[PDB]
Amino acid sequence: PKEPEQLRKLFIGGLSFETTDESLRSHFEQWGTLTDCVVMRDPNTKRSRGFGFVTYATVEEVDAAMNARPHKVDGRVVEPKRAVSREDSQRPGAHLTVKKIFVGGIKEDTEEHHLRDYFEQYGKIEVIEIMTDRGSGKKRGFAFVTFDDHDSVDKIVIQKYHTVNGHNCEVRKAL
Ligand SMILES: Cc1cccc(N2CCN[C@H](C)C2)n1
Repeated sequence: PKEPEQLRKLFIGGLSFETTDESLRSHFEQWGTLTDCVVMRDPNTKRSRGFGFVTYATVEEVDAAMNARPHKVDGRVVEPKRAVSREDSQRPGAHLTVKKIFVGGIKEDTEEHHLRDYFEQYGKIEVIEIMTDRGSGKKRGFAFVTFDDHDSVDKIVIQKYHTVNGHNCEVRKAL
């Protein structure tokens, strides 16, 4: 059972106009088997649009490619991004590239270390903010986690489930 193809794709932005299907593939095959690899071009001029896509055979290969950033492809540092659902987008077909998540449903007994221990395996955490009531100081049952990079957030929001401190949590991109 293969993971859905959408979860195995990387958009590669910022390409050199000299990058080709072949040179993009040669580069990105270092991190996995590529089932597809295309440079987007103008339909009339064939001039590169400056972005392309690669599709790996597995999600672990996507992760390996993302963990090997920064990627300098044909002399230019490119911008890889994995796909997320429309619910974590501001408009169809656009990526909301952010470093912060909202975590809801954690109630009053969840502490900073619960969030750190769980989320640190998705990326490097810079800020954990457990939200408390402005008047009483009581925990409100939600938090924000800020990472050093957007791929952590992208991996997080595409999971169907997050269980933190025994709670089934709602997690979404923030700001
Ligand atoms: C497959 C994938 C992953 C991440 C972003 C992304 N896109 C945003 C930039 N514009 C292209 C056409 C779509 N596509």
